Amino acid sequence: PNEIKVVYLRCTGGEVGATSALAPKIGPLGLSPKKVGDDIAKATGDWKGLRITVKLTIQNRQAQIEVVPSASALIIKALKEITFDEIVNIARQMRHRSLARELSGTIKEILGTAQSVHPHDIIDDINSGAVECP
Amino acid sequence: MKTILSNQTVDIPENVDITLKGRTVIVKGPRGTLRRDFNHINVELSLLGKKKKRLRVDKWWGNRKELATVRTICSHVQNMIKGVTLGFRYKMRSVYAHFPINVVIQENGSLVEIRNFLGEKYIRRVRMRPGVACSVSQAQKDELILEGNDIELVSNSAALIQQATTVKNKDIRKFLDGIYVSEKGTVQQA
Amino acid sequence: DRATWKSNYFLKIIQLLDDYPKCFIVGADNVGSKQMQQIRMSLRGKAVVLMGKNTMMRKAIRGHLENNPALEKLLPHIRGNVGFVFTKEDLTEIRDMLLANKVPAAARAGAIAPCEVTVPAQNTGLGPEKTSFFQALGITTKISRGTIEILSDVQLIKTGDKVGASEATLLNMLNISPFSFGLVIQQVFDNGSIYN
Amino acid sequence: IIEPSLRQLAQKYNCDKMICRKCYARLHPRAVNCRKKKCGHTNNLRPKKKVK
RNA sequence: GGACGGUGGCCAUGGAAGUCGGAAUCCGCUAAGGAGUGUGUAACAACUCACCUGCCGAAUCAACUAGCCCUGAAAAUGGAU
Ligand SMILES: [Mg+2]
Ligand SMILES: [Mg+2]
Ligand SMILES: [Zn+2]
Repeated sequence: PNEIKVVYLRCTGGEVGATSALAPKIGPLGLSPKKVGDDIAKATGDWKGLRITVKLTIQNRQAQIEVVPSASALIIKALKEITFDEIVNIARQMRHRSLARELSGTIKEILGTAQSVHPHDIIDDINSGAVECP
Repeated sequence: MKTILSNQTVDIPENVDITLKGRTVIVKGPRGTLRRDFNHINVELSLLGKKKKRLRVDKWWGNRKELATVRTICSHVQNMIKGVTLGFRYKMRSVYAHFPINVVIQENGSLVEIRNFLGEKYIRRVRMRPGVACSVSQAQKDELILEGNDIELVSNSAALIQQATTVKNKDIRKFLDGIYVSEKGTVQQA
Repeated sequence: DRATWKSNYFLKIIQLLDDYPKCFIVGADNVGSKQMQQIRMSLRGKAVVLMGKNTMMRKAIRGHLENNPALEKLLPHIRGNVGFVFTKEDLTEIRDMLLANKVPAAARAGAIAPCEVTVPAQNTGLGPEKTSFFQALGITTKISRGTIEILSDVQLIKTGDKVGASEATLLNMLNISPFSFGLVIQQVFDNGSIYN
Repeated sequence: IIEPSLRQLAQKYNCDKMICRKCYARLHPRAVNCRKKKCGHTNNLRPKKKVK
């Protein structure tokens, strides 16, 4: 595995942080990124989203790329700054979309009340877009 | 409330026989004979058949406290059957942090000497109950084997050994040294 | 709630057994919820799997047996942690895939291991700060290139014995393949037929 | 040094127990009421505190 | 035995990932699972619970209530149904 691997996740986002962040505390696990690694990771991780932004990174032995899983609350807080049905319909297209599913409506039922932080009348009597995604 | 009748039946194996002399049960099996009287309990003991040897304990017009005694008598008789057929063997382990506990088994397993419990110069002489033999196990490095026919005698001897090695004036949650009953089982495993 | 749950369950069982004519009764060993999700995803494409209360199963297949005969001969055989997989495919195609998709279960503490495994003499590949478990178990390990090396073959586990916590955590950190088990077919039922 | 299984055996008799809040009696770990009259067989029990 | 996926759910952040705290209680797999009753890990992790299932095959559980008894209930010369 190239003698070192970067499977570990992060829970930092929004402000750059750097020294205030725990990235120097992760540092001794791999010794590769250090400050010149977490700064350049945060450079691409400034947005998508502007929140805690739990995300995974992949190491190329010199630089890191970052992929942010499509967390429901993360993406809805990124969207926020009403129904807004279409944006939550389209936000689930690029996710992992497993959710122990049996139909496409399960994911939108999940996110409709994940937005509850009332978005429950739709959950009660929804009759739209049951097979929209497939 | 007085219950009219509370009875319980214990089956007797073929290799062991039981004789009643009033409320005195004499259980003779391959390993020996265990005799115990229950004259302190007002129950009726009966042997049922010449075929399978059921022993029935009956209590008539008993309240709750003396209904509690029927299964006690039955369990005691089952323990007697178990003792005369397979016997009782208690395995104890001596645990120590720094000072090893040296155990010497004196004549015929009837006396146990504990030498270096917690490094003190006192010698603990514990005498086993009659019919109970103590030995040093050859399978484990720190293990005592107490074998006998009477479960109460064997377990009382084990309790004497356990209570002899008691840490005093110290935190017992930290000074865990002593001899403790590791397991209870039978001999011959049959 | 409970009564409606049981009634809906009865309706589901009767409609499923009417819909699907071929079903294999399959025992569930010490299997996890992750394995349940994996089997559900890997099997929901072509067939369905059912794993609930055995009393529910017997009552559903006994009380409402009048709709089709040649079913009561399952009754003296549905015992233990077992369920029904309903399929329209055939026995070999179900059996080979279900015997192939066995997740390599680890060595959970407190679990019996009828199978036997033995650690070989090879480098661990981890840092030399985990010698405590090896020394507690009684394993001779020495430093070599900054990694822990097993210099001698030792007996790890026998058949039919309890697994200690130290052994379980050793097999957890060793990243090797321990004894594993999963959902195993007990027998079959194809329109009133019992085979292996 | 004590190996973990022997430590567990010792702790079964020394540490894994209940204490009555009224009379400090040492009770079996599954106790619900104290066995002693002087506290009135009270059900005010707590775990024996650990060395941790 | 399982006690999950999103989710190491959001705002709290220096780790709080189910449990140092503020809100809300989603969905699906279903046999069930609280985006958590507790232990605890610096934190991970590892346990436990409520929830279901397996073995077990006949009744069981909970909260109150009030009779006698017990605890509550310690004084001086030796003593008073
Ligand atoms: Mg002191
Ligand atoms: Mg009084
Ligand atoms: Zn008490």
